[PDB]
Amino acid sequence: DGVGSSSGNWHCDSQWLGDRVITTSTRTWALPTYNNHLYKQISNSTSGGSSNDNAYFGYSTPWGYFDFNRFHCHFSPRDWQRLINNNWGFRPKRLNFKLFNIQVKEVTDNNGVKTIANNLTSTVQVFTDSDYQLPYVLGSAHEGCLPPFPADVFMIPQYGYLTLNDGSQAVGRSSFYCLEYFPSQMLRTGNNFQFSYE
Amino acid sequence: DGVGSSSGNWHCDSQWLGDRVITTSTRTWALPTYNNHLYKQISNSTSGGSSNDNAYFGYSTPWGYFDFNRFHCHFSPRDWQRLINNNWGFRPKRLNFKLFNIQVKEVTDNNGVKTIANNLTSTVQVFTDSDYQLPYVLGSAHEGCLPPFPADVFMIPQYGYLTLNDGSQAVGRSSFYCLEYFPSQMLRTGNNFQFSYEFENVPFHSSYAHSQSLDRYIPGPSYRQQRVSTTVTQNNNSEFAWPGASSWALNGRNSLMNPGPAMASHKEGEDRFFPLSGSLIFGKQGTGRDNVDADKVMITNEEEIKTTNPVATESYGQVGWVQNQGILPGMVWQDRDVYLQGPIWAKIPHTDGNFHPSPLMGGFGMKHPPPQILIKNTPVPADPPTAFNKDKLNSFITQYSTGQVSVEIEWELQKENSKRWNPEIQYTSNYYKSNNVEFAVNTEGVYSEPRPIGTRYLTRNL
Amino acid sequence: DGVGSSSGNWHCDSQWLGDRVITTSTRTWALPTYNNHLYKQISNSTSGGSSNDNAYFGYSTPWGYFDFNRFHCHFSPRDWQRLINNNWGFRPKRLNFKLFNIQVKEVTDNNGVKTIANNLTSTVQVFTDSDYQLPYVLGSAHEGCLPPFPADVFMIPQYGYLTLNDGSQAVGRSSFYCLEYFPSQMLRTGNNFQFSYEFENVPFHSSYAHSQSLDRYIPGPSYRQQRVSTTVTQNNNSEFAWPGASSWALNGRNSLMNPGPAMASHKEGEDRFFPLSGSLIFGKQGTGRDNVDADKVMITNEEEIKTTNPVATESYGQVGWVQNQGILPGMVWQDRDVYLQGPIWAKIPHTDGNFHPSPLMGGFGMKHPPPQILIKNTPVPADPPTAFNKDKLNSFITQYSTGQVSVEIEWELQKENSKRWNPEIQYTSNYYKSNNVEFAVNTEGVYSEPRPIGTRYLTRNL
Amino acid sequence: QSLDRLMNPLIDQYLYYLSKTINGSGQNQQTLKFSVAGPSNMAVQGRNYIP
Amino acid sequence: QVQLVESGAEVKQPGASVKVSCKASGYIFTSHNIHWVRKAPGQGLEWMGKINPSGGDANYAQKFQGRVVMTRDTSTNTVYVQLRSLRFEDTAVYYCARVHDFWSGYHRALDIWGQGTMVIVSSAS
Amino acid sequence: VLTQPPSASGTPGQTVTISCSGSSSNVGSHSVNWYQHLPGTAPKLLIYSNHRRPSGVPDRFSGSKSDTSASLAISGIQSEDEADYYCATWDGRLNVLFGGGTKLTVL
Repeated sequence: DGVGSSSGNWHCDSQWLGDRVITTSTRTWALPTYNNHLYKQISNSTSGGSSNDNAYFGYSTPWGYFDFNRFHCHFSPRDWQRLINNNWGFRPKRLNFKLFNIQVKEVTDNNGVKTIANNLTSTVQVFTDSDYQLPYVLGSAHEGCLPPFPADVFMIPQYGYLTLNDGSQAVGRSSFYCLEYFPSQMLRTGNNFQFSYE
Repeated sequence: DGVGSSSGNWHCDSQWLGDRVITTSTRTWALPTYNNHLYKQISNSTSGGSSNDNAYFGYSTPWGYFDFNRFHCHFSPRDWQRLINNNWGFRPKRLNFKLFNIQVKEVTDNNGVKTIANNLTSTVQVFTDSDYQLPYVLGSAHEGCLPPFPADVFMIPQYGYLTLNDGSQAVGRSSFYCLEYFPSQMLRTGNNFQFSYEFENVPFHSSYAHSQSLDRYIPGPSYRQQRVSTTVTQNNNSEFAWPGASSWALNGRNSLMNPGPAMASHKEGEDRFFPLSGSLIFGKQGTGRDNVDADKVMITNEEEIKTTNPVATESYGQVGWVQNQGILPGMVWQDRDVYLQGPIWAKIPHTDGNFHPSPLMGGFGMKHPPPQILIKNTPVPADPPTAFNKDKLNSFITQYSTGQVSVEIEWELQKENSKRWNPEIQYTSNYYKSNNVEFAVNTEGVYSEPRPIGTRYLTRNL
Repeated sequence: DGVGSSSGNWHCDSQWLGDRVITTSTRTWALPTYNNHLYKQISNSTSGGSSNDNAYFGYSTPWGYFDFNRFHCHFSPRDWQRLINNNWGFRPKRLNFKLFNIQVKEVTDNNGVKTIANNLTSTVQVFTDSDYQLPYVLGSAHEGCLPPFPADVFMIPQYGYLTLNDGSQAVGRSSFYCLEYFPSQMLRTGNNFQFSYEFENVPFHSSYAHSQSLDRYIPGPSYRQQRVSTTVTQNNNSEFAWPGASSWALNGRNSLMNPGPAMASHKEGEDRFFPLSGSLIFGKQGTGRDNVDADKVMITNEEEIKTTNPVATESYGQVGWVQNQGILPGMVWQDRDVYLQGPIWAKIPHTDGNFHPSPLMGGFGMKHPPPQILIKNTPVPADPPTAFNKDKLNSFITQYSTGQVSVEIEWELQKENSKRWNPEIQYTSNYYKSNNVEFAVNTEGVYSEPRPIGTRYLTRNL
Repeated sequence: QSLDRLMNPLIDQYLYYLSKTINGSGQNQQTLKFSVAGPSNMAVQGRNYIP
Repeated sequence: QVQLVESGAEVKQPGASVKVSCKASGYIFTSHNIHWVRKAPGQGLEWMGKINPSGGDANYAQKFQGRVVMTRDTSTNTVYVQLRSLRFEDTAVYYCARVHDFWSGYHRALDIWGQGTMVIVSSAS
Repeated sequence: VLTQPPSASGTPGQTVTISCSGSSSNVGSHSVNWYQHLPGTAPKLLIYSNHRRPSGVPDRFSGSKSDTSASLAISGIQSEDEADYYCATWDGRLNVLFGGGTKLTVL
């Protein structure tokens, strides 16, 4: 729409209708620029033998990802207390994700003092793998979740993934997934992004 | 549309549909200010080479230009596998090119610092030569391709062109094009630029290696090449690097034969010999510019055509030997093989006549190949002095402009129909372990390609 | 429309349709702040009454004015060849103007470093005089014209005018215009501007030389110029430039007749001799502004018109010699030629009479020529005090503006019918090898026109 | 206004004039020195109309 | 091999500013940050802050937030700290070290240090 | 920087030539103006925009400008008329320039 008019509104609420529930949550996120925009190979060889079972190989891309995978990102401790006491069972049905009010910054340092300044035009890329083509890393219970408390501005974790290896050395049946290779919407300070899933 | 609303979106995908393919690719780009906003003139002297062979004349212009001419730009080493294994040949149909999200930064230089700030109002000029009026540089296999690995951010190459010359001096026929005299589009930070193209119908590229040798008609034309051995004790201890090479000559200037009409690299079973100037020798990643030694350059080989085309280190026969042979009637031959790093098209020069125009380095020769795309920053003049001076302004604001670039080509395929009973050769990775994954980024962060890839794998009856 | 959106599109083109031509050349301009936003009287003080002819009284203004009034703006040296070889006569039809991408830069100071920052909300006044109420200064072939080479940013010349004077003092019949006092359109950083003009009906130019001579109706007027020789030795050993001068007194101030009624510059077979002031003169590239040597300037010889016109160095006839002849029943004559570098039009002054209004320097006469275009910045005052002070604000921010300017002029042609069995005299390049293609930038990047180009080549009957 | 003065006082004409036919007193001193015509000396400038 | 080279020493009297140079030879030089550790006699190591090579923007330290200024240059491949107001108190051997991650995203340490630099600050000529 | 010779010799009752050699970007485009400087006092404007002179300037000065050089003619040199004489021109967008300067010698 434009630079000056907001791209969304702040919804954090929970609305209990009969046998179903709608729990919405909205937080602030700062995403730094990881790996200087450079995909790189990671492995621990700290010794020629390294560690028997702790050896690993993989890459570490610049993309960050969103982990809401934890219960306390969606529930206020009351709404949980309301949930466990009065109910035998529950289950998710649909998820709605809206990402708005992008604000880009430019860190310039002059004469010993570094001063942040809005870079209006610069853009932010985002996409949702809906074919589950990338490695799925949300399943390992990693930190980096949305924060439990709405007033907490949080920072976005880095996405990197692992692959087949023998020792610290890969093998041809490893594969290197470029994330640049997927189509991804670009966003400036005016745009938002939204999608739903069943 | 406007400042805050993104103009166009990142598209990078491959869509495999039936008999036809679509490979879209995107990249990010920065455009400096070349030649300080000045058309200039260049000779060998300004460069300093005094030879007659290397004499040239011509101009070098501010305008930048995009080059996607190389396969590795559109195809990802996955596809170029899936592309070759499964198919008896291909050719392009439609190329679509876009350019969006312009941004303009005005570098400021202080006593010890230079701070970058946006100049929103500043503009960028772009146009495409669809009438093929300008000289066409994309046919020389120049550097400056879109990078192969999408997260890279590539610098746009300058645009300059050679014209006719006698020594370093021109002749009255030598002509000078001023690009500003071409209508172009002006893009502020909100505008985008996109067009489409249609590849004129060409023969499919032939991807296959004849199972059955011709002598089991006649083989095709031949022009010999001095045989150089990667065993450097075998090679004669003499400076035959320049004197030895065959060289087609024009206007009194000897030009090396690079590579020359397609011929086999070496006799079957001898893999360590190669034509001195016959085969393309790609630089490995990390290779310097000059005086490199052997292992820093990959060397292609034409072995798959050793059935039809005669060996480039051998004589075509006897009549006394015959070192060169032109076309006889009833000949057959196959063209040179396109590689993952190699070019895609070149432009058939405009003549009254030519024979079998498909270029030598490989690819699809065309009389209306895809237009060039030239680009520059419309210069913002620095503050003039309060009283007129007839001169042209010599002081400008130092800028560069960055953005995105994306290109979508539609390749068409030809299926493999063979009734052969036993299995084929297929191109594949080597399972055996290594400190790095081939065709992928190392710990340092620099993307490397270990090996060339030919397109000839499946076989056809001759 | 917005800051982010480009307000126009670069057009430079030449389109050749039948009997008509189209020429659009878009160039880049830069406008400073003249006189710190003060209309100021100027006057010529000079000596104590030694030089009386050089007196002038007039006003200087902030407004800069776009002067495209010279040909080489609109035609490219290729087209001028195309245009002159094939077409007996031509003349413009439709003028059109589009002024866009106005940017108002705000040069400032930052504790020792100059800073050219953006001012978005500052404005740019512009307006056309379609009613010709103002003095018309495009008439004297002044400097500040659009650059011949497209890629050179130019700078807008200042505007100022003169009026009646007795000596350096003004007179009660004088007129002080104020340009603010016109309705003017304020273009802020996003807007653009345009207007359209229909050239009043003018006689075709004549590009041709008579294949026949009038001796073989009496030749035209003559007013004799002293005859100068390009070889210095032949010339008289005295300083006779002022004394030699052919002058016409108006109001007791002797003004040198320049260039003078159209006549042949020299007799056939005497190329070196040239009229003192009859011929138009140009500078070469970067030629000094005072007292430069002969080969530093270009001297255009009118010879093409000699047949019908009396020579400019010879007396008219006998009765005693006739030095100056006016008009007699049965005279015919040819116009003064036009040049690639020479003006297009002039304004026929407002009078109860005129004769053959065609302006002397060449080109076309008009009563209502294509209007003037005046563009000044809008003053932005520095922070005024708290305690109201009736004096006007004398302290302003420093600004300047930059942008595009485009002009589209529809030209008409008069086709070649000739039956001449032997081939014409065509303009052409010379083939002989040289260090710089003519009309092309050199190593430095300066663009230089080596030779003036006159439009008379073809031949018609007398 | 007035016919000979219609010009703009602030700008040079690209046209020229012959300013000097001599360097200075002596034998064989003739020379041709061209100069630009502009606001300082206006009576040598090229004009389009005559009384 | 990965190497970091401070320049030679200078002697500058209080109130003078002295920049120091660090040449990063043998690596990409934009992917790794460069930290300036200082040691004044009889005092522990002290961190003057880091510059982000490619970024050009620096993060200074609480104590040195005012006086220290950091600048770099990719072309000459070197980075500069400029200590504008030298004092007797600010007499130290200056080091430039780089963060080195040992080929793992998780770990951060200063693996390569320069040979050294010593600033002798005293008004006495 | 423009070049003009360091010294000018003289004798009472002569004229002295003083010359300043510019370039196509310096004196070529714009005029030269000549200053008297009499060390200890403010520079003084003798010749500006070639031949024309300021109301105070004695008649005895005449400057003249060639294509690339500027010449200063001082009529009636006098003992008191000696001073360091400078060349000045407008080059670049608008910056003023000065020739090295030359000290007359009256004897």
